[PDB]
Amino acid sequence: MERIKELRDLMSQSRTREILTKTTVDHMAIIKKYTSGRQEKNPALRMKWMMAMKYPITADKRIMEMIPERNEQGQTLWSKTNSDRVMVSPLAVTWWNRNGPTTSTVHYPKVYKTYFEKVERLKHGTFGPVHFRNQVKIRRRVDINPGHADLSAKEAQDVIMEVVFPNEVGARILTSESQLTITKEKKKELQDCKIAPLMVAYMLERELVRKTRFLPVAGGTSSVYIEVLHLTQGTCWEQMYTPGGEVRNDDVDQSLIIAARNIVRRATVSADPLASLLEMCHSTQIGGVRMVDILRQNPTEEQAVDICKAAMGLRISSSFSFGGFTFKRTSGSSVKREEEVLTGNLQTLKIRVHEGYEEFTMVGRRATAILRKATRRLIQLIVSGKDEQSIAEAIIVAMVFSQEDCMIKAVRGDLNFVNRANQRLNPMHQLLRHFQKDAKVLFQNWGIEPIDNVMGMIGILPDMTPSTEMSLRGVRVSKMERVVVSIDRFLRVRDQRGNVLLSPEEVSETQGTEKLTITYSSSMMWEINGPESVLVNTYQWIIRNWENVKIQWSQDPTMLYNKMEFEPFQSLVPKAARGQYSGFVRVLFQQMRDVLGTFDTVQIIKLLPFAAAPPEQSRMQFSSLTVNVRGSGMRIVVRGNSPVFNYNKATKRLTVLGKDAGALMEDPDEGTAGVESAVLRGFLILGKENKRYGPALSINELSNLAKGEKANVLIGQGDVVLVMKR
Amino acid sequence: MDVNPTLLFLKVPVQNAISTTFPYTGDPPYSHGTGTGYTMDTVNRTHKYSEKGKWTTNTETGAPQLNPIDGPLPEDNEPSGYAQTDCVLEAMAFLEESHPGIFENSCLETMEIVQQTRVDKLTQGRQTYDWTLNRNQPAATALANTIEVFRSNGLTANESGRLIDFLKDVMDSMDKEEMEITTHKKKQRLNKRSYLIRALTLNTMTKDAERGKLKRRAIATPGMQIRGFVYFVEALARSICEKLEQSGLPVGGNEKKAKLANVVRKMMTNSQDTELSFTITGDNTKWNENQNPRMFLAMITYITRNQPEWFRNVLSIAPIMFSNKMARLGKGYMFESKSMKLRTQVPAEMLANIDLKYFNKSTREKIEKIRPLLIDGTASLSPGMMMGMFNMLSTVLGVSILNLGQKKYTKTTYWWDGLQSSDDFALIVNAPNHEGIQAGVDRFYRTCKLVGINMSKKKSYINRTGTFEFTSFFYRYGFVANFSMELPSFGVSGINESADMSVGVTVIKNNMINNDLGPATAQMALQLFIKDYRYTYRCHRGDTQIQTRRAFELKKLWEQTRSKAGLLVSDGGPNLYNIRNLHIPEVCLKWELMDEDYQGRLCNPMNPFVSHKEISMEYDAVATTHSWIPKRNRSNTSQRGILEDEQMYQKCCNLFEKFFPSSSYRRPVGISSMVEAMVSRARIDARIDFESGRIKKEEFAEIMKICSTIEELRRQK
Amino acid sequence: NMKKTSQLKWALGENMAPEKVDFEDCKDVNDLKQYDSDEPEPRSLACWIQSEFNKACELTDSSWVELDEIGEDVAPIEHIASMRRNYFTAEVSHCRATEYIMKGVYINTALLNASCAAMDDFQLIPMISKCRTKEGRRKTNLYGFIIKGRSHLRNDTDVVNFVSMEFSLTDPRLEPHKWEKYCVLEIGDMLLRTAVGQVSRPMFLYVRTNGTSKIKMKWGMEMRRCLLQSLQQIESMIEAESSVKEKDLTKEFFENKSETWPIGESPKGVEEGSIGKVCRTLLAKSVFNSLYASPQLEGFSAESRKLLLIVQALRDNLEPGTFDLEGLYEAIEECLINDPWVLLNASWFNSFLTHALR
Amino acid sequence: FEITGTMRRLADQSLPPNFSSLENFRAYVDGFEPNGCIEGKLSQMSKEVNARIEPFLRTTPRPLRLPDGPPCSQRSKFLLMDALKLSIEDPSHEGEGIPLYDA
RNA sequence: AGUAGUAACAAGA
RNA sequence: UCUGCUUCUGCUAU
RNA sequence: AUCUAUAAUAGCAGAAG
Ligand SMILES: *O[C@H]1[C@@H](O)[C@H](n2cnc3c(N)ncnc32)O[C@@H]1COP(=O)(O)OP(=O)(O)OP(=O)(O)OC[C@H]1O[C@@H](n2c[n+](C)c3c(=O)[nH]c(N)nc32)[C@H](O)[C@@H]1O
Ligand SMILES: Nc1ccn([C@@H]2O[C@H](COP(=O)(O)CP(=O)(O)OP(=O)(O)O)[C@@H](O)[C@H]2O)c(=O)n1
Ligand SMILES: [Mg+2]
Ligand SMILES: [Mg+2]
Repeated sequence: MERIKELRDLMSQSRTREILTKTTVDHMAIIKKYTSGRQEKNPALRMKWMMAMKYPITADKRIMEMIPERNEQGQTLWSKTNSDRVMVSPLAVTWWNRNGPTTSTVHYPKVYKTYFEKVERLKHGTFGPVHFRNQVKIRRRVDINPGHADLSAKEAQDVIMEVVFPNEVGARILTSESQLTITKEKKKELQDCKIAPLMVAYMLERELVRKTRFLPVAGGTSSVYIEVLHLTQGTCWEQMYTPGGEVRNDDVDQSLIIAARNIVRRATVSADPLASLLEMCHSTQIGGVRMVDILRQNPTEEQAVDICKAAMGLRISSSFSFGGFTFKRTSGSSVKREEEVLTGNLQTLKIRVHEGYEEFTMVGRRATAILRKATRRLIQLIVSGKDEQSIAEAIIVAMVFSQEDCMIKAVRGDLNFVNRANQRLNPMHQLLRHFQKDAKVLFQNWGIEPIDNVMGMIGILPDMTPSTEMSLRGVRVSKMERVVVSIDRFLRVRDQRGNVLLSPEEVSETQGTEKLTITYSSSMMWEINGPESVLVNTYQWIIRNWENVKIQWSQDPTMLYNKMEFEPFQSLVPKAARGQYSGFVRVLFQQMRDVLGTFDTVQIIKLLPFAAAPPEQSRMQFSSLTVNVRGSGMRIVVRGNSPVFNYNKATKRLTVLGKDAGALMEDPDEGTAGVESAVLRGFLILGKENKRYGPALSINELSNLAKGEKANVLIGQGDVVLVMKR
Repeated sequence: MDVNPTLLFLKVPVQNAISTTFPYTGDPPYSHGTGTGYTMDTVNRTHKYSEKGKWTTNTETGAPQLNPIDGPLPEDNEPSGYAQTDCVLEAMAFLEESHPGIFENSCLETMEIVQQTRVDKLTQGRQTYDWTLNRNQPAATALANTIEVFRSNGLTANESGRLIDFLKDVMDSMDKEEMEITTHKKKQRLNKRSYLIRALTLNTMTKDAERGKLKRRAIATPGMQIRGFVYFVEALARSICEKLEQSGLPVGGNEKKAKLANVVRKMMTNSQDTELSFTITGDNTKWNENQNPRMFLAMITYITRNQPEWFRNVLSIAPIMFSNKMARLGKGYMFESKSMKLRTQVPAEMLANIDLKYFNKSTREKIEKIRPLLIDGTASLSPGMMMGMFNMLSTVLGVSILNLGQKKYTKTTYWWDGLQSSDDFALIVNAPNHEGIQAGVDRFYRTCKLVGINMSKKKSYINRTGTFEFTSFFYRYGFVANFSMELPSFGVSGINESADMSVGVTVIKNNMINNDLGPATAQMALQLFIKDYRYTYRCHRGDTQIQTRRAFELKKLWEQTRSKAGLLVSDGGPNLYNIRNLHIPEVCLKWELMDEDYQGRLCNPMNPFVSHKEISMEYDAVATTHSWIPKRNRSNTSQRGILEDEQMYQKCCNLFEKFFPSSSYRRPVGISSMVEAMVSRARIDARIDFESGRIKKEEFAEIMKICSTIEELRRQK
Repeated sequence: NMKKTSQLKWALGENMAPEKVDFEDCKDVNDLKQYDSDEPEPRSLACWIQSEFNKACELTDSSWVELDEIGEDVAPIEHIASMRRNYFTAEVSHCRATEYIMKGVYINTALLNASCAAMDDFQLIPMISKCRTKEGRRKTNLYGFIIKGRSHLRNDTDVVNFVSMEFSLTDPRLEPHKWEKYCVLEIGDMLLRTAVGQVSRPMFLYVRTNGTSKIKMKWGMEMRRCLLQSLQQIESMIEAESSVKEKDLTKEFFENKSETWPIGESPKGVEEGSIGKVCRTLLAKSVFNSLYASPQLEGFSAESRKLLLIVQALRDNLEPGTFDLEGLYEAIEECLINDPWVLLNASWFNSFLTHALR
Repeated sequence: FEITGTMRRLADQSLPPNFSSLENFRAYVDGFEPNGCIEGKLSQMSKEVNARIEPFLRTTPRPLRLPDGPPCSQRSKFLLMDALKLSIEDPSHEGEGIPLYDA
């Protein structure tokens, strides 16, 4: 009523009518941003340049009736300006704050509930000690605002639009049941709201919309730990801290899986993996809560979590998760090998392929299925879902799980298998995400076969239609428990019958990052840390204890090789390599103790962790040794410096992965003659090339020489040198 | 003892103390006079690097245009603009061969972008050349002026609201006999050539507040006829850059550091053990002046193969317009007579018909060298990109040259890869010995020469792989922290008291997170920010003696208040911030400690220092009284005729928001006029209200009658 | 407000801007010419700037900065940070460079406020500073006076002229080339105790016309960021060693002084100072960057960073190679024209090269 | 989206030297396949176009050359090491804080 | 004069 | 007749 | 597990090229 009379008043005139008629709604935003003047620039200088003035503030003329022109000292609080605006001093703000009409109904706590949640989390937080340590912060994407657990950012924005502006949503429809529930609750909670709809929308954006950022993180990546990242994680220190509220069960499950995988991987290297594993789970906390107390009350299905539960005499599920479905192997076995495959979009990538026939019960909430499969082959899939969308979900999950070459070749479009920061993504998760948006091509390229119509069931066709004649190549539709276990010294989980149910070999090798901070209390607070931390701390321990380590490396080397301090390192060495590597390094060290004058402290420190394995004999000469860091094999070069281990001869400070490890003092028996006895197995390097002895041959070409014979070898980073066979 | 800070590098590596070498505590250098000198010098350098090219005269503008494409191969190591089209096409072909399907997928996403983008996107620009006024104007103002002139000339496809329809309007405007400019009411008429020269013009200004440079340089801003095409081309190039592992764009910040570290890490992993590995920290010299628009057209034509023809056309228009672009000379010069003690301004438009006696040696040489190109106060500049106008496309070209470094293309024992961010680049070369490294470096340099890329020899260096610099990111076996670069972000921002508190504390916290700001230095930064804040806003602690106009009210409020720890710093309260609570705002930090009456005054729903919206009943305010609005002085020219246009614009937009509640939360869409949309909304709202039962017979009749009256007024003025 | 006398009109440059006329009224003037746009006239490095820097690194008796209060320390990291900050504040509050910081902040603030509040007046601005003596009581200091000229500053590079009269005991006839811009008067005699005996020493007034802009004044009021620039580096070095030691090393660095860093040069050779001396040196360097900000400094810093990195790659035994080393040297030397701070920094770079190559 | 009229002529003049119309250039680009264009252009280019690496040794770098002329002058906005202050041991007077009183 | 440095300020209307 | 383009980050809501 | 993005309100400020 008011507004229509207002509009008629503006249309009665001439220029406003021409504006209202000759301006579409799309151009209204342009004319709304339309500004006249010299714009503005450097407002900090302006603020310093106007706060010394008398009236730097502009307010509405209504303030005449609220703020007096003068206080009890005759200082002017506002001055009329030659319009509805009025120039005002900050003294007016302070006079309102000390004399203005007060009230018991303020909207600040409700509109800004999330900030008060931060306040409450800090108030009830628990502070532990500060530990100064070599910190390895990795840059990754984390949550700055957690948002609603159910909704995504798009869904949260849709909910906000439907709640605040119901008649302006356009063609959009809320599809999810969580969306509808939250919309109902917010519309119920916001009737008779005296706040403007814009600020209500922004309050709901703070409450519901999830927001992420790339940050350098150590410790937990959950939003309750990211909000206090400045307080808990430093350059050289970790502040033990636990937020005050309630933890999300999802984050607890994730961090438990991470800790269990790290613990099992480190335990496999020990000479008594069972006792080692028990000690670690007894000395581990997850978000402030003891790991054993979590393991006694957490129903998480995972291989390493089940191994941890079995070692402490608990009932396990012997099941895992994949694509939202719970998988339980009923019969069969498998091993895991790395296989390079080419996808439908010409992207080559390695997948962990499981060799061996096996059978699974795949339980979802809206679907269920029996699967039988072999090495990259879907032998049989009997799905029993409720709705055809759930049936399609389960079929897609089973085709991806089968690791069929048809599935790998069905990839079309711009499917990336790397992160935006060029980090490796899980290929199976990427294929699942790709086919869950549209699996038309997968259904076409899967294949069809005629049905014999057994048991009354009916098969489904690539068009998601039921057909009694044909179906997919192995797919059939249908109309529709924690066991006591044992565990031995080597972490093999037998059943009550005596057949192996789990093994450390079934534990996923992916090195992930915890959502809640994992706290380890032992001699080495880094023992169950990530690979970069483990490498840095292993070398830092070696050079920090270099006096006793150096005295022991000569008297009883076997005692030194057997130290626990090298076992977190050995879990990063590839298994098949360990023994060989060890043998190599040990032979080097022995031929180093036999040749007087050849003593290189850097070489011993470099190769000492690799000697921690039972040495297997071999005639191979290694120019490098591999350690698995985040899915990639980093090479430590036997001679000289490298990008994972570089000793600066000038500063004398060893650097491992860019993190300083410390300085090496002056060893009197350092070998300045130039001879090297710990680079090649059975060869003393006597210096640079001598053209007398012929051309340079390869490292792996030296096995047919005889003792008392020099040669020129292209051993190193493009360095030709002169060696001789002992 | 003579103190030498540089001697600190004898023990601390230069990277681990790189922050010392950034003197960002002093003021940056500004320009004082005109930019005509830098503009003329830029044009002359661009024509010098391409002087062996072919000269032609433009049949549409009459401007002399230089074409250095396929010119004579360079004979020295001076910068050359003689890019060979076959080498550029080969680089594109091999980039597509090494990443099958990149251009196809990029063109699909860019087709979606081109079909959905609104003309409002153009308003997201800064100061824009406005051909209607022949002056710099805000982007929204320039766009509105362009739309008004186009409409008065019978061009109204932009009414669709799509950017591509406005581009069609621009295309059709470039074919009219005469353009009508209606000022305030003087009716000017540009002809075809004059309008065309104004439409292909980029205004030139001098870049101010720039670190690391002894001498100033010129920047350019294009008009509205260029910006839509450049936006579509840059969107395509961004889609391409997103799919390339060597691109340092459009990733930035922590994500960029992570990508660079991971990519260099993978590169060092791929290099075999027996190989020699070297890294070139490299800059390219005269990057924008040697990026030819014709090569951008060739690249776009190869990228858009087998695409619809409308898409290829709309993507080809930007390189065409940039190939025929004019650079406005600027403000001109100023002349002084000491004996007569007078000074005068000489515009640039009279720099072709002026006597050369007035100028010094170098300026006279500049004018003599540039005079053949002068038309209507602009200079013809066919070669060059005119300062970062195609950052992402030039990034694609550099990445193609990087991609040419695999062993399948070098066909030798050496190979190379690296990182490319527009002009900056990090090149990792691998080879079995030093001669192979030299050969790979020579081959990369000469291949860059073939495509118009000139490696800066004086700014680039090479060392064993492991340390380098890329886009001011210093990598010593990993990227180091450089706190000095973020130093100008500390301080009072000048928004208001609340926002300045929030920004100061948040900046301190984020610098602890990202830039290795230690805890003790963070506490001292907090203390220094609180000092600067209290000085700026005259809000020193109530129980102090500093004398100011505000101090009496602050003392009264202090003595009035039981719980002093609850008062905000802007109210003369204490500073309760520490490392613990940097992430918590100030009103929430001390909400529990506030006195009830002070709390109900600070957060009063009828706060008079913030704006109130009507529902004369108004919504309750939520913000505190420290969220006031600073007076913005905007008062001496003839451009005062737009103040009334803008006032009436604001009146209309507030009325529309009274009719459309979500118009200020999300951008509204619609081809209907404002009055039509508002009347239809009023009608449907009155209908669903009378139906649901909020209004009666008579009010509904009155609303429908006012609507009919407005509709007969819009049809019958 | 000072009366606009003849001497004040001359010293503040009033009516020194030529009349702005149209080109069509003055095109036929014989000496009408383009504005002088010469290269700055070159100057040689004099030994007074190294003495200025040596004095700016000194420890003083008064405390020159009183930092505000922060919340109470609850977390153990906040207690550790408070201890380290006490060491830092002790080092930084008793540095001469901190007195320069406070002096410049006060002067630039007073000048900006005067320029805003009185555009047409010659305001008298005293150079005031506050400190706390070793015994702990507040002390007010007057350095002299500033008269601001007219300050109708349209742009942010527009110059406001002022006259500065500053007390001194330094004889201007000992290093006259330093005082080219000044007219130094003799205004009094001063009685100073040194050990047991006081002498009558002449007290001079250094008077000069100077100028500034709103940008220079804005960057002068924000000079306390120099403290952060130094302290962040100092703490980073502390933290760099703490990670290797797995313990807080603030006390071991500040109290034991077993760790030293090359910070200077003497006839004996390179001299090494404690972490506090390094902190004061970096603070003085940041402060002198702020006081002597120039395009020459920007160019020199940016261009010499590359030579520093090449020398580092050489010390790292990374086989550094160049392409146009002579071009880099030419670009570095293009910035060395007349600014004493940049010339001192270039001399420092030559000394660093000497010590780092051997 | 049609390129017609003035824009067509501008496109006809925005090409490499050996093309007369945008359509001919588009046809050439569509038919283009790489065949030793870069290797041939490299074989043609002179050997004086190169990036020869100069080793940076301990004896390689020379000292920077500082300019010549009269000695530099003081340019600070205030005295630094020659400053003298007249001080009051405690500003405990009337109207404190105002600078003229203290002065 | 001074600021300043490749062109300006040293008020303008 | 005077702060451009691009990218990231932070803050705010005429 | 993903997540500039199975994404798109706008303005200002800092940095980089
Ligand atoms: O966030 C990660 C993880 O913590 C989380 N997760 C894992 N388990 C749970 C549960 N139980 N509840 C909630 N969240 C859970 O999901 C992410 C998975 O970790 P990630 O390292 O990314 O992948 P992972 O290494 O686990 O492998 P993935 O592809 O997810 O497969 C999981 C599981 O499936 C086994 N598997 C796959 N295939 C194709 C198999 C096969 O053919 N034969 C057999 N026997 N097993 C197969 C994988 O080996 C894993 O066991
Ligand atoms: N503000 C900026 C700075 C840079 N750029 C873009 O970055 C390029 C390199 O700038 P640059 O600054 O590295 C060129 P410089 O090293 O000074 O000199 P040289 O060319 O003789 O080598 C420019 O040519 C623009 O494309 C921009 O668009 N805006
Ligand atoms: Mg570079
Ligand atoms: Mg550069």
